[PDB]
Amino acid sequence: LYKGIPRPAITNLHYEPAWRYTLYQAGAHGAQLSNPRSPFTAKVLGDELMQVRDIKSVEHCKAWFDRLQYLINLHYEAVGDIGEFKSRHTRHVHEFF
Amino acid sequence: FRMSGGDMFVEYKVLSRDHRRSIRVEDAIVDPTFKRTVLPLGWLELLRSPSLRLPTGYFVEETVHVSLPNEANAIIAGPVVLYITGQSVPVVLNPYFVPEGTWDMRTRDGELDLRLGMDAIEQCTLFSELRPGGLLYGKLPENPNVRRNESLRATLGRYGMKCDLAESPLVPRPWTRMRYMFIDELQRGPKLTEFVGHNPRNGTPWRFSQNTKYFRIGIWRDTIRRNDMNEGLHAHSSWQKSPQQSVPEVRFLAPYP
Amino acid sequence: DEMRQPYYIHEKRYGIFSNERNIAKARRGLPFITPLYTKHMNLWDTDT
Amino acid sequence: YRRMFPEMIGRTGEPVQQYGQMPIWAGPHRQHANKSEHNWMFAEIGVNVGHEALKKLELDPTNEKRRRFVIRQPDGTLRSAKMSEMRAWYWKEEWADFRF
Amino acid sequence: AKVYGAVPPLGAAQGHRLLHGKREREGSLFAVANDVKRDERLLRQQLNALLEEERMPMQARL
Amino acid sequence: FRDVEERRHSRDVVNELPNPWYDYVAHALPFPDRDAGYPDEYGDLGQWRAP
Amino acid sequence: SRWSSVWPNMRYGSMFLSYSVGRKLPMKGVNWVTRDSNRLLNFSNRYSAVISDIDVKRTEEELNVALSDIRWNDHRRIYWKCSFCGSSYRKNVSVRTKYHAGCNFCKKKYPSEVRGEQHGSPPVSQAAPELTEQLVDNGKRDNLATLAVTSKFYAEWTCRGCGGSYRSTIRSRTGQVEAGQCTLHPDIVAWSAYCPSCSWRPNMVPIAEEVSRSGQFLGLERSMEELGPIPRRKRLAC
Ligand SMILES: [Zn+2]
Ligand SMILES: [Zn+2]
Repeated sequence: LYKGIPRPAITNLHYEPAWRYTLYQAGAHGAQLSNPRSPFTAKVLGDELMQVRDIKSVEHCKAWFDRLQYLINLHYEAVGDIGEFKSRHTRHVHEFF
Repeated sequence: FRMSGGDMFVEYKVLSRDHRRSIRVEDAIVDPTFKRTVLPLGWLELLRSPSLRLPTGYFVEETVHVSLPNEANAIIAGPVVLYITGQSVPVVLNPYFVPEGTWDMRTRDGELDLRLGMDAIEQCTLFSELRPGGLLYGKLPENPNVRRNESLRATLGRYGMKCDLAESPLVPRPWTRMRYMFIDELQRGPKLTEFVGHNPRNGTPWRFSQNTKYFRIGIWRDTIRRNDMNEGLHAHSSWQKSPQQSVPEVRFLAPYP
Repeated sequence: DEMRQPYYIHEKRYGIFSNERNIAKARRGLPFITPLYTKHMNLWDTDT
Repeated sequence: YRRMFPEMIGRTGEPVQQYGQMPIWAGPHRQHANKSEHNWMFAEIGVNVGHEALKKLELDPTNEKRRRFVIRQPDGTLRSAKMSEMRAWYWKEEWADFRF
Repeated sequence: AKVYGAVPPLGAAQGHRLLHGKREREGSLFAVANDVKRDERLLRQQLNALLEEERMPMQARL
Repeated sequence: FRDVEERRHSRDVVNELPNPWYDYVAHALPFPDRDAGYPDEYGDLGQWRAP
Repeated sequence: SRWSSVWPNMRYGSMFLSYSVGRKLPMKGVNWVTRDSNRLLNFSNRYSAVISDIDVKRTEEELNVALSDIRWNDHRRIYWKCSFCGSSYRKNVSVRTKYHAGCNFCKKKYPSEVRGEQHGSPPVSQAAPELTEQLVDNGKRDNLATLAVTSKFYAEWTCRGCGGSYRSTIRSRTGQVEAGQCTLHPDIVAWSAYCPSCSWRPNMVPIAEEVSRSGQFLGLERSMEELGPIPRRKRLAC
């Protein structure tokens, strides 16, 4: 049992919670703003900067909808002739949707 | 479900989504003047069971004005399952949780004055009680579409009801709609199930008919010398010597033949 | 890379960034390179 | 099913956000440069990233070691990857559930 | 309207956090960050607990 | 040059927005943080075993 | 030589190549005749435009193909002259009928390919009417003035300085681009004013001016005078 080497002190770390540290925080390393939707980031950036931040996704969506109502207003009456040999197809609107 | 004083009383069981926690309610008014069912706020913490799929107990937790029962005076909490005594299907509410101050229903001693709204009526057999002639029809909020005092046959008479059920000889009587009922075990037995293809699910039940290239020589030899046994692939055909042909749903365990 | 013991093991045995030394060696890769030890750490003869 | 399991249809996603640009000291002389013909996607790789086993943890917006993507739009801006674009960088996944 | 299992009716004087809604304390980025991390790992811990109860063998349960 | 640039850089609002690529180093260590799908002591593939 | 054997590049627009013996052979076995049912000229109720886009002189010269011999679905590649922008090209009738394929220039006719008519931008005849006269005159200048002022159409213009003809873009000429598209070079308007060969001299004037004033030139100048309440984040510097 007690032959052969002394018991390594680091063993203590198992039985005593006092010695479990982490000297630093998760993102103190400079990554703090990674989570875009965390409360910490909402506190750091403030709201108007978050608006500025997501404006691009807003205009993505608006782009989808704008295309959709253009196609709807174009093909709404399903049968007409809108172009040279091209005529209205409800199927266009369908597939975009 | 029972009647008194002109209205319904139903027993139900409120439950969390994982059905870990539960509360019985004995007599609840079925009232279709409530767009959404109302519970006491205190139950919100009683019914909260934080499972794996919902790390917080509920999927939806917000604040609503909820001034309909009696600026955020209440809380919308979802989804809480609800089992009513009559019905086989669970009904899933997202109820208003109301504190004491907003509305206090203590109304009689030990009695909590709970009621069920159209949130839960839309999802039950209870809904058929909402149509003309039913027991909730009196309690619908007044509309152009709903006439208060009309006799039932008067109303249905306007919708085009003329006589009683199947009274005119031109309409078949309801019970001849289903005459025979097919149960394999009670009659004629099970089907003989074959397949041509990869599996039972991937192929057709049909064999190939007599007109196949490879079956013609064989079937010939089989027509001419009927009594001796003949080689061929002509065995696999739907057609063969024996009076019993191979076609789908042959009942082979039937006594006759 | 899914069938092969990963590279970093050789670090865990000989220390991190240990190979950058070896890569600048005079005679390298003709034929031989400083031996690269990758063996799943539960098989190590030394420790286990 | 829809009433009882609301969380089985995803209504939420990591928003596409524009990154701040690094300052160019050379000024207008180089400002033409990062503005070009195409979009430029950049996905990160390394020892901590690109492993299918860990995939969701790596796309998880809560994790700070989360794999990093970026996109230069042809006008020169930079934005985070749309979720589709993020998923493009993993071996293709087949989802089919036969149960209903 | 008789209620079983619901213990004293209307519970006892408990408002929800959002409804009562005391004025939100402004923590320095320190306070906020630490709140986010401790409650994140609080949720992590809970998820662990549940998974362990799910995976418990029947003999252990008995 | 540096000064004019810092000026017109701080003047625009689309900046002051964290850039994941410019700002930090996610992981500096040569070994991974958790075990991903590498062959086991028996030689079995990542797909064949759960850690 | 060796390198002759290399397959050409096939960009995104173009479908099947037919460069290999395997790819050629099954179509080599198709022999067309023109009946009354196949003849293009019978179908002018529909395809009238397509009929008036054909080069009747050039096709019978080079291809030895009569106009009465051309099927509505014809696979042969014949010469066309665009009745909109007036440019010549060679394609098959089949491809103009089955989908719309036609002069490559009128592909970029609208301001964006993705959304064809979605522009809310005024025509050239309105926004910048002084451009319509600089167009090289093929007689189609009334059709080209009809285009969007944001249009990506590649048009040819007669340079003011040397009176020769060069080729630039309508939107590059106006400078205006649609919201959500890519910004052009801030100077693009001044730079496309002339030939690529005639452009240098005039645009080197303000630079010589600015080195005359201060004896020193830095491109910085514009951005500087752009400088003479912005929300900003809390920082962790402290
Ligand atoms: Zn054209
Ligand atoms: Zn010129």
